[PDB]
Amino acid sequence: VNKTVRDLMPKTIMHLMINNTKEFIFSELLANLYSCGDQNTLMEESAE
Amino acid sequence: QQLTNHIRDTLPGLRNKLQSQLLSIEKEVEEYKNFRPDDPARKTKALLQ
Repeated sequence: VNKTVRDLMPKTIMHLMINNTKEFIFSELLANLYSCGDQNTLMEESAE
Repeated sequence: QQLTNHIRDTLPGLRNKLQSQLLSIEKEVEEYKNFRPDDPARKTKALLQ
């Protein structure tokens, strides 16, 4: 039993928590940011 | 009535296939339902992607 738990836990997390996050960053993050209103305020440059 | 009562306890299989197809389309048709011939925001984000 111990071997199986040690084996499946890493694999579970990579599938559900890390790879779903990478796919989010590459595929959707751009659309989520653009879809916010007032892109002018969103992209104001620092005074510096 | 005899035919209707013959497909019961079979429908679950049809429901799973119909639900599976809807899941692979629904993620895409959201753009189509609100499609407009004039949408500079839709065009801009499509360009960036």
